Amino acid sequence: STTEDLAKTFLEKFNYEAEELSYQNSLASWNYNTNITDENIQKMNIAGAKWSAFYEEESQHAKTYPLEEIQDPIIKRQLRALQQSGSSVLSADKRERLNTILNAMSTIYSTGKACNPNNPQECLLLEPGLDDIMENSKDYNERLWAWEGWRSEVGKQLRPLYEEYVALKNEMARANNYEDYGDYWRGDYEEEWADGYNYSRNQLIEDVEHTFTQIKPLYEHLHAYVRAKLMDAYPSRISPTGCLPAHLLGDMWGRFWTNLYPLMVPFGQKPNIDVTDAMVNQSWDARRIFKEAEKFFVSVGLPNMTEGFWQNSMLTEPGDNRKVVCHPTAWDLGKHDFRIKMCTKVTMDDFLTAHHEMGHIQYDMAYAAQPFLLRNGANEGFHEAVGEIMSLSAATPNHLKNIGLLPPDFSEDSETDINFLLKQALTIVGTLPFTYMLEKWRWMVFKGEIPKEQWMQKWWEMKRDIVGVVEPLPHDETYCDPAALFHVANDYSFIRYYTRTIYQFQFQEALCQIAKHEGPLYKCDISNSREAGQKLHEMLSLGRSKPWTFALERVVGAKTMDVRPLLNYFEPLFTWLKEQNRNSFVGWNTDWSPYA
Amino acid sequence: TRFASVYAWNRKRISNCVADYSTFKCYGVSPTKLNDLCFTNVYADSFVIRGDEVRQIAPGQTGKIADYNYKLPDDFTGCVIAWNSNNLDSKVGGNYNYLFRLFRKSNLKPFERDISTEIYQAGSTPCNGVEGFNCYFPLQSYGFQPTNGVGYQPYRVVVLSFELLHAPATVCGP
Amino acid sequence: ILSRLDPPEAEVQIDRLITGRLQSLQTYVTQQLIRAAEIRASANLAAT
Repeated sequence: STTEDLAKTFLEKFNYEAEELSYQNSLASWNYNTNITDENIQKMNIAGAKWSAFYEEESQHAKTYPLEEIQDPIIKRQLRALQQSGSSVLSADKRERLNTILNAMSTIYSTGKACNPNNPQECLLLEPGLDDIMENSKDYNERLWAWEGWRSEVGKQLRPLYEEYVALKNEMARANNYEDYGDYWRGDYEEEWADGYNYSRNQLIEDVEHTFTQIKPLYEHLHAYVRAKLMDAYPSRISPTGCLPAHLLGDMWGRFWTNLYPLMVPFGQKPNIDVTDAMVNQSWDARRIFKEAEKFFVSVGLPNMTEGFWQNSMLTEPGDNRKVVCHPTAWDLGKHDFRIKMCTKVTMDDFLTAHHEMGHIQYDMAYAAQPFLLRNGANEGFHEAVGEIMSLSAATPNHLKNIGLLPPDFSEDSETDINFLLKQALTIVGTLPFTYMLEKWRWMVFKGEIPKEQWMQKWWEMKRDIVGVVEPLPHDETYCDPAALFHVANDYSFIRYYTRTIYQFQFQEALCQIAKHEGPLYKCDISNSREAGQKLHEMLSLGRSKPWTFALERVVGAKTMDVRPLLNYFEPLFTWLKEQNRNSFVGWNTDWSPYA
Repeated sequence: TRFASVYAWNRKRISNCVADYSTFKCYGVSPTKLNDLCFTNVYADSFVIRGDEVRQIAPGQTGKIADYNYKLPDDFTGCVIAWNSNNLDSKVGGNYNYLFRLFRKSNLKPFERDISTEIYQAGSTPCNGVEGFNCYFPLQSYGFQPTNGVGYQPYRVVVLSFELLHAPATVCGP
Repeated sequence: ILSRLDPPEAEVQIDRLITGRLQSLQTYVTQQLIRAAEIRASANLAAT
């Protein structure tokens, strides 16, 4: 009758059919990773063909609900999500164009590559050696020509049938399957309600600016000291306002100073309390990491891998005819017994992910174990950084010293103080900016404001200026490489990390000293705090009537992200920082430059 | 292996013959003695069923089962053997053979039979042989993959009473 | 009673029993007592 009653008989059968059928799909995938066939491709052959069909015809066959007379959140959102359709949104010819788009390089995007013509001798696999260079790479012309190389070859290997998919869907994207590129998303963060319930639009962004615009000196001398190291290894020229390429240290990443870590190990003379050496002093291992590290990290009682699963599980990367990787894989079924399986290498980070990957599931259940389609989350920026964020949140140094790792060496004596203390500071800080502007482009990219027409001159000049920031040769718009992003292909946005990280600092803060722990203000606590558990059930997370404020937070924590106990942590930073990073200057004056 | 259903509750009349004939749980009438209780003549409510709903096998229930197939009366009292049947009825091919009804048309009391098996519409559709647009069938199948946990997995479901009956019993000593 | 149903409601059953016999046997003796008053007045008149 109502949306609940019609969708409820629908879901008593539809949990069954969708859950069960994608479930057969998952079991078939597992039977595949047992043994490889085409039968195994859509079954993993019949089931993936059946399942892609199944969802699109589920659209086609239950696409029958309106929206207009709704004054309530769950009904509204549920019904918009229901009316969201597959294989059936718009008219005939353009959607046939669309389906061939989607499936056709949904295949060819994996199938596409090529070779090199330079020296007529060979063109074969390239992975391992450059990955060893990734792990130990500090070299000069390597940096330059490697970025040039790889972000020059990706182009026309993406462009043919992603030309069809992303590019042709991209002119329609200039009419993007919605309206387009500006305000029709500049009109959505104000949630569909009025006067008392729904969100604001500017507080988080303004405090982000207030944070970064003077966090910049942390860039200054943190990157100054790892600049002394990076330019005693890296290219050729020292002044304050320079210019570097990045990409192949052997391959992409080269991200953090915590990534440049291995020259700069945690504890020098005495062995670090470091899981390998210190937990082999504490008699702990790898097959033992699975079992004996249920014990050794999660002595609190990791969920059992199910018994027959333990028997059948050839757990590591098989290396036999089976070509699988236990890069974290999860299984979950439900069906009135609460069952969860996961591939997890339980470290102490993994402690935190055991705890709040059950917690990340708790989020998921909050949008995946409520009544079937009343299973709705908090916000859009809340889906996988939910695992990453409150892993980093659940970091609890002296709680796990009650478990036994960190000694109280948080001291101040110049050189090794610099190393130890600013290295934990190094991690806790990190950096914002081009992620910032790209995500801003996405939000400001849903109604239509982007110029198109006067192609060669406008696009050339626009292109030069917009790229601007150095790469040895441009990786860029007019010579169209750039739109290869995995975060657009599989949709893993990064502002997710941001909003949950705000949540992180506050709620973490009251998580590891205030439920009444031993020590400082960083240190947050929940020790013997069933009471914390209920006040998590209690004062942030229920909805948007009185909000995200109301059913976990205003006891577990509060709203914004801050650095205040981290400022007791980080005042040495800002002072040392000011004092010597004069060899790095604000913006660019183009006259002085290390890397130029 | 197969059982007469909740509607087919069978007179396996397990009584009236000379008495020459697995974790325990306890709710009801005085358990801790054997001979005096009254087992008189038995129509058997017994089938392999889900195990999750043992809390709904209890006084005063509300849910899918209680609303549309069966609820248990508020005077359900008994101490029985709550024990699983995993190794027996945790299949591997996928088992839909066990049939559970989805909706019930009349508020009924326990202990009788209803076999309405006409092509049963649950909605406004005059279902003229074409399913869809709110078309249904009376009985619905289960589905049992190689891994069904204790919820849908059947216990050997002794979640019963030693119900109080009418006639002379058949259990005694010397 | 004591074999099957305990005295949470056998204590109220003995309570209602003792109070119902309070009225009914206090009234056994009470109408028998007003009867004794009548019969005693009758005996006094008879002796006179």
